[PDB]
Parts: sequence; structure tokens; C-alpha cells
Amino acid sequence: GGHVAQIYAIRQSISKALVAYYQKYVDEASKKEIKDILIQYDRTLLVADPRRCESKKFGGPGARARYQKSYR
Amino acid sequence: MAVQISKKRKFVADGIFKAELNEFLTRELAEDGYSGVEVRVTPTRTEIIILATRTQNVLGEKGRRIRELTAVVQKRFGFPEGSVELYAEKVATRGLCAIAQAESLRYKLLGGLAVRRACYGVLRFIMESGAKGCEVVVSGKLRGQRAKSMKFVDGLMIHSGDPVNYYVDTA
Amino acid sequence: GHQQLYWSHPRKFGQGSRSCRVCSNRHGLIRKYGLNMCRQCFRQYAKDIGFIKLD
Amino acid sequence: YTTPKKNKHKRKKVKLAVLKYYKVDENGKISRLRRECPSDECGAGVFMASHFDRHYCGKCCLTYCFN
Amino acid sequence: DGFDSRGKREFDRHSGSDRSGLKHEDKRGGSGSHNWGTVKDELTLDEWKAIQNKD
Amino acid sequence: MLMPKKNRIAIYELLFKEGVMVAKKDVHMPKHPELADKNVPNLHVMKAMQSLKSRGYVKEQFAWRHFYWYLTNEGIQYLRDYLHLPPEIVPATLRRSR
Amino acid sequence: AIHRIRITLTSRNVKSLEKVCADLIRGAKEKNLKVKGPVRMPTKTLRITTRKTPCGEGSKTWDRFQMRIHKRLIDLHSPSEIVKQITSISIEPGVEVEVTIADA
RNA sequence: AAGGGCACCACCAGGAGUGGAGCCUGCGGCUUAAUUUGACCAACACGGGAAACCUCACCCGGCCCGGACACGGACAGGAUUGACAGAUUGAUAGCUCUUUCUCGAUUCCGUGGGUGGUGGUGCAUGGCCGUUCUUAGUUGGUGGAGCGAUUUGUCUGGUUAAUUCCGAUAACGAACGAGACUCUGGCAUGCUAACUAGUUACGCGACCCCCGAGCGGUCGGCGUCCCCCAACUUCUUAGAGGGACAAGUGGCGUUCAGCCACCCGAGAUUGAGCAAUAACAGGUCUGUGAUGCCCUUAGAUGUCCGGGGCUGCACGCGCGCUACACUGACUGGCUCAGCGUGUGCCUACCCUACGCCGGCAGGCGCGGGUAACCCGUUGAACCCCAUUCGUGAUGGGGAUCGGGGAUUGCAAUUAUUCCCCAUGAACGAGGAAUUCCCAGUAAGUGCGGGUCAUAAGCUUGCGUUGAUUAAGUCCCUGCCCUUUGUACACACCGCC
Ligand SMILES: [Mg+2]
Ligand SMILES: [Mg+2]
Repeated sequence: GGHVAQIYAIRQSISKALVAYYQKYVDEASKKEIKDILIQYDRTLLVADPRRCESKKFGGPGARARYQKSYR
Repeated sequence: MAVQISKKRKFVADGIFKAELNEFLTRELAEDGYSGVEVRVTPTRTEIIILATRTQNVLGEKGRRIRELTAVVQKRFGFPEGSVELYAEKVATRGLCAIAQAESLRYKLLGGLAVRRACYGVLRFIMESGAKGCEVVVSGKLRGQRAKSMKFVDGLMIHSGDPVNYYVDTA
Repeated sequence: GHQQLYWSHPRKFGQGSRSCRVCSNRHGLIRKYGLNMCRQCFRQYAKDIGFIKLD
Repeated sequence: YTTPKKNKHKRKKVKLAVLKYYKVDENGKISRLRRECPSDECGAGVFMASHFDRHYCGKCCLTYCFN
Repeated sequence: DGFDSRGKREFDRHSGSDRSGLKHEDKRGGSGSHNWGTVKDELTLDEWKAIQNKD
Repeated sequence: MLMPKKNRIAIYELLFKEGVMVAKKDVHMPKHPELADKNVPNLHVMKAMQSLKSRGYVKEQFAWRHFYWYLTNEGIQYLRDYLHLPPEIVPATLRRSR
Repeated sequence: AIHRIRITLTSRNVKSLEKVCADLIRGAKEKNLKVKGPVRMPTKTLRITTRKTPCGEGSKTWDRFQMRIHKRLIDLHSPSEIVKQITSISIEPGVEVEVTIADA
């Protein structure tokens, strides 16, 4: 990825790693009392963004943008 | 290996061989009820099995024409003497084969039959030989400058989606 | 016709060095993967070669 | 069209008769006034052509002139 | 005078052929052979060298 | 057309050693891939077998870029009387160990 | 010996490649030769984006032709001689094999 | 002609633009021997068409027959083929002339008959492709209406992306198309496994330390399949499976089809591919040893060679790129990708690490790689951090042009490309008009592939940063259905 995507992946990776380690070795009762704060702050801190990208079509410069057409 | 070629180029070269072999066999056995072909390639040898309707005609007198063909392929592609084999096998229920009917109707039209008569005969052959549906389109000009398209359809046909690849056979 | 000039002009390179392996045309030739095929010819023989338009 | 130059006439050979460039005297003596190109692949049967100031074998047996 | 300055026809449906038209006409009503149908149509060398060259 | 006698007899004896012969359609090919040491370009192969076909001695099949000349029976007899061969020599495709 | 060989499986249809990988592993267990799992190389994607039309006129329409090459490696090990122990191909058309020495 | 419906190739509200400048490139025109040529929503960065030769189809010159085969002549006392020298030609085309050799039935001539042609005809055709249209439309069986063609089914209405469904209903039940389907995207700490992907643990180190961290910190340093000398698949690869279905709730709705809101969930509309009955005298004979017919066929519209040309400019048009600046340019530093290619039957042409020389383009020797092994942990740009500039057509802009140097090629002039020092042109946000577009989308921003001996401003992909506006309508423009009119049925390019 890039700079932004790396940073976002890192911060969600930290939250997911701590919450999973806490759930693995100590009680999930106290895992919840930090998981609730994480999600109610930002759900992306625990749930990855499903959107990646859209393929380019042969009708324009990009995914949906189309080249200029002119009639005259 | 440096003497060897890349695997991607290898598969491309194989398909080139299959396409050219199919076209040459088509133009050679067009009248002999040609239907199709397959190849099994092993390090020991490569085998060519030609599927046709009339194998007794594809064979030469005491296999002369098959000997004729099995040499001319090796001479074309630089094959080993003992590692190229040529076989002819008949096609089961040829009424289901798009190519075999296409060649037969080609001969019938060369015979000069009425187009409606010839197409109805082959359509009847396919339908009574077992098929959910069959459809033949004949385009071109006859007895005039203007061209026409004749469509002879019965049964059921599909046109969209993946199933059209392994259900509807074209020629 | 005379041997000195019948093939004197080289074609070691360029567009005239390469031709389609089915029809000998020199326009719209695909050279990728060692194909060396006129493009209309390739669209004709793609199924036999093994190329499928998955999407 | 309208080509200004004229139709170039191709070379026509003389349709020469027998070779006869070597004779016999005193009731038969092999004598040649022609040269032989002595190249091994040229052979010993071939006779060099005679010219006013050079000698040229029928094959590519070089060409020796008088410098 | 039936075309524009380049040569594209000003009337595509004005059939320029005296024999045929925009439509295809079945000669003799689709009768006879070599024509479209009708309602009634509906109802060893190496060893030889070895012995030649030995002497 | 203009062919040396060694070239015609070498090409012909190749078409009788094996009943078939292929040839890439290239008049400018300096040497045929077969019979390279006879030093004859592919053009002489082209014109000779197309002249055999015109006479009625060989059947021509053409795929993408190669010829597929098939010797006929009249081609077999015509080659024998041209090369002075006895009525026992045959190509491989005609007979093999039988 | 102590001999070990790497058979490389390359194919264009996954179902056949998975089938050959199946009965070769099954043969390996039958000969009780220790075998590593078939490792899968990333699939090669041969793409040709040619134009659909044979002429110049059209709406600039393109055809995306694909060719998937799937590759696999199966490793056979044995403290005894191996090549004489297994002389079986068990192959079908559409898939090719090449066995190499693990040392070389 | 009327009524319904749909659509960012329509609008609304917005975004970025084009039209304004320079330049690349494509048409029309002008000139020329030629500036080869098709095409005028659905032509005009299209013919994968980025042409020095070739390509090449055009123009000026010059070779060859590569005119099979049949017949008649000429012929081993010669049918004939090449050829060093000199002229002659651009030519080392014996093309032609003087010159004699040499070749030896293979040819030469004449009569027919081939053949070839990027020659003409796409308004003679196949195939392919585009468009109407990728909108939702198309057809049987049985039954009803009819004397009949025919019609109902295929509909007032609600609904949906959709004759998609639900509903009234002389119709019931189907089939194509839509869907369904295949591929692709996101999730499985679930299974299967990997020295061509690796991860934790450990053993040596190297450095930081030592105030004391010492179960201290960094290591893309070395090892633990160097095979007995650790485990494992979380990360990578890719198979088999699962997973989402309007399933739960609430509200609206005939309470039906459905719509909206919310919890839980990875996902509550991921993109494509395919695609009906038919029509466009739509585009292609210049894709084809696809092709009918016509033209040409030895002074060749066959074919080769050489040179020019496809670029040529009083002008108009289209697609674009570079900018008009401080949200910036320059200088330096820090610094994270993903597609995917890579050594050739023809075919002589590969991606390249390291080291050295050069300022650069480059040059030299060793390597590696037919590839998850090497390039490559693809150290990309944008962006980020500091310095300078300072509203000045200025350190923006890099057009035009001069000089010099390298790579490729047989050949660089009409400049191939690239590098350096010069000059610094218009252009200060662009009229009437006009294009594209709803979420990782627009837009900026690089990198691959195709083209390639040399090379992208094109195209096709990939990734990075990443929003504003809307969840509606028929006002405009188009398209579809129903009704309506018809003297049209070759069907309005009609009839008259
Ligand atoms: Mg669908
Ligand atoms: Mg300058």
C-alpha cells in the first residue's frame, strides 16, 4: 500500500492484536470493556474496509470515466 | 533450462500446434467426415487421434492414407520417427456433432439440393438423433444479386451465460 | 532477379521482418509469448489455442 | 504510362558453331593456342577465353592480364 | 449526382442495381433446383542405392 | 523452370524415398530444411512439385504456410520411368516391411 | 541410495491438475514413501487485450483473452533408491510433468 | 399525432473539464510526380496505422519470370545459362554494347492455357465487428373470440434493474431474453500444505550500550532440508469448502409483491463476460492460400532493387498533453505499491545485478535469469519534512532556435531517440456552446503491457492519494410501449 493505507492498517492491527491477545489469555469480560470503546470510537479500528479498487474498462481513462465524444 | 523455453511460451506453442493441426486436418479431410481431434503428449511420444464419421474412408488402402498423413505431420513439425502416432476413431452419435452435420450439409449444398430441402433433412436428422434443439443458418445469395438468410430452428436453444459453452455446440 | 540485388536489401528488423504465421500479413501482429500471429487470425484461433475471455 | 525511353533490346547470343580453337599438324599433333585456367575445381578441360589484353577462364578462374 | 462530395450515397434505399433491390426476390417464386425452396419443398530406395553404387 | 539435373533428381528421389513432402512457402529461403547439403533453395522444390501437380502426379494440400504434396500412383510410375527404377522399389507410405 | 526427487506439475485446467496431484499422492502413500504436500505456484495470467473488430470501424471494443497456467511441486523422499521404486506416470492429456533431482 | 415509462452516451445539484495559448496526433482544404487509401450518435490518438529502408498499397527509374502444363518448331554438328575486363548505368542489375569462354536438354520462340495482384466492386457475398440494445423485449401448446387472416394470453394498477414479480383477469401452462450462469472483490487465526513464501522460537555474532536496563534494543547479518539440525501456516501462494438469504427487528404498502430504517454481520446493490426474435444495401475484397464477377498479366496494377512520399502549410475541425502558479516551482532529506514482462522453428531482436571509466546520455568485464528461485524486499511518483523564491509573464511556461555530444540502424538530411549549455514565444482561468461522472467513483499521481533495431503525448491494464454533490424527475435530448391515422407493404429514402 501507501502511506495512509499503511498507517490505517497499523492502527487497526494494533487494536485487533491487543484485543485478541487479551481475549486469548485473560477474561473476555474485560476484553469487552475495551472492545466497546474501540468500535464506538471507530469501527475501522477492528473491522477492515472491504473496498479495494475497480478495474479499468476500455471505454475511458478510468473505472467509470469515459473519453470525450464529439459529434461535429 | 536455457536450451529449453519458458513454460508460458510452451503452452502457447502447444496451442499453436493444435490450432494448425486442426486446420490442416480440416482442409485435408473435409470430404472424409472430419469431426475433431485430440493430442496426448508424453516425453516418450505424442499421439494424434482423429475423430471422424467415416474412419474406413479416412484410412487408406491397408492404411496407406494414414501412413501418408502420419509421415507428413512429422515432416512438417520435425518430430521423432517413433514418437508420433496417428489413430482414427469414429464419433459416437454423430447427429449430435455440429461439425459433422456442417460438413455433410456442405456436401449436400455442393450437390445442388434445394436449400430448404437440404436443411430440413439435416435438421430432421439431428432432432431424431437426439438433441434438445438445433438451429441452422444459411446466408448468401442464390439466383440473384441480393442475398438472403435462411433460419431453420426447432427445439430449445440458449445464448447467454456459462452453459452456452458446454451445451450449445457451434460450427 | 540477379542474385546480387534480388535480396540485397536486408530485413533483419522492422515491420517487414515479421509476418503472420497464418496469412503473411504485416499489420496488427501480436508478438507476445512468441505468438507471431495476425490479430484477426488470433481472434479466429483463440479457442483452439487455449485463450478464453473469462471477463 | 508514356515511357519516353525505348524498349531495351535484350542480349542475343551469336548461336556460335563448333568451338574449333585447337588444331593438329604433321599428321596429328595436339596443339592449343588457348590457355587453361589451372584451378583444381576449374578443371583441366576448360579453356580460358582469349582477349586482346587479358585472359578469363569460363568459370570464375580469376582473370590474369598483362601488366 | 447520387452521392455527396466524397462519394457517400445521399440515398441508401434507392437501389442502384437494375436487377436486384433492397429486398431479395425469389426467382420463379422459389421454384426449381439450385435456388431457395417452396411450399412443395416443405412437404526400397536406400537399398537400391547400396547396390547401384557398389560397382 | 530452370533447374539443374542434380537438383531435380535429388528432389524427386526424396519424394520417392518418402511418399510425401512439405515445403514452407518462401521463395527467398536459401536452403530447404531437408536436403540442405544438396544446396538448393526451396523455390526449385516449389516449381518442380507444382509442375508435377499440373501434369497430374501429385496432390497439393495447403495449410497456413506449408505445402503438403502427396504423391499419386501416376506419380509413382512416372518417377520410375524417369529415374530408371525396377518394379520393386516403393515409398515407405506405399509399403513398409510387407 | 538416499534419493529424493521433485515432480513439477503444470497444467491449464485445475480439475485435471488436482486429480493428478491426488493419485500421485495416493500412490506415494501406497508405496509408503514420505512425501511433501503439493506446493502451488501463483497462477500465471496470460492476457491479450486485442480488438474485437477486424476493421477500423466500430465503437472501440476490446476483447480480453485469458490463459491460466497452474503449477505445482510434489516432493518425494526415500532413504532407498526411488526411480526404480516408482515407474508410474498416471497422466491424462492437458497436463505435463517433469521430474528433477532435488540435489541438482 | 396523443398518453405512459426509461436513461448522467438526458436533466436537476455538483465535480473535473474541452472550446481560450503552445505543442503531439487524426480529418477536410491547399500544393505536389506522389503527398497511397477506407471510414463523415454508430468516421476524424480509428484501420491495434508510434511509416527514414521494409511496411507501401503512391511517384520516378532500373532487374527478374517466380508465364505451370499441352502442342509445333530450334536443336548434343548446340535448345540454351551465367560470366572477369572496358564502356553504359546510381548500382559490383553481363540490364545493354565489344569480348570470347562456360553452361548442356533443365531452357528459347510461337499457339492455347495458367497464375499472381494491399487492383475495382462491402450496393455481388461468407465470416467477423459495430449500432438499434444490452434497452426489455420475442414465440409455441391447450383453451376463448372470431367465416377469416389474426387476436387474447403479452393487462387498468402496485412493484423492480428488468412482460422482474404481485395483482385484476378468457385465459392456463410454458420457452428465449432479463435472471440464473462463469470469472473477479471483500471474510473466514476453520481444513489442506510449502527452502522457489515465509512467521515465531533458539544458537552464533555485529553494534548500541553500560547509569544498571541483559528474558535490554536493531539487523532483508549468518545458521536451525548444510538434512537430522525447532515448531507452525497468523502473514504469501491456492485448492476444497463455507458464508448473505431482504435472513432478524420496526414502519409503510391492497397488507400481496415489495420499499425504507436499524441491530448483528466481512460483505445488506463488487466489477465485468455472455447475451433474444430481427433490422441497419452500417464497416471491412487493404487480415486471410474467404470469395463471385470485372481489370492487368512481360514496356506487369506480378515481383525485386534504389530514391522520394505517406510529415509536405495562406486555413477550419476533433481527440489529447503541457501550463497559466505561492494549494506553487527549485534544492536537499525522509520515504511506502500492484498489475505484469523477460533469451526467439522461421527471426540474426531478452530482463538485467555488481564492479570500473565518463558530468550526462553512455562505455567495459564478470555474473544471474526460460523465472513465487534472477532483475526484485520491483527502495515508483504523488505525498511528507526543511531551505530558497515572493505576485513580477517572475526562479511559472519550456514553445521556438543555435552550438556540441552518445545510443540504435545498411542508412538519422525533412532534424529517430537521448544528454548538456544557450534564447525564453503565447498563455494571468478561456465567448456562445459543449463532454464525462455517483464510492475507493471523479480527480491528481506514477508504473507495466501492446506498438519496438530505435522509441508514447496513443491505447490497454495496475497501483497510490482521494473527495463535492444525489437517492429524484420528464423540463431539455434521445429511446421504448399503448392508442391513433394511412391511398405505405420494394414499407416515408414509400406512394403519388
Ligand atoms: Mg445475466
Ligand atoms: Mg536552452
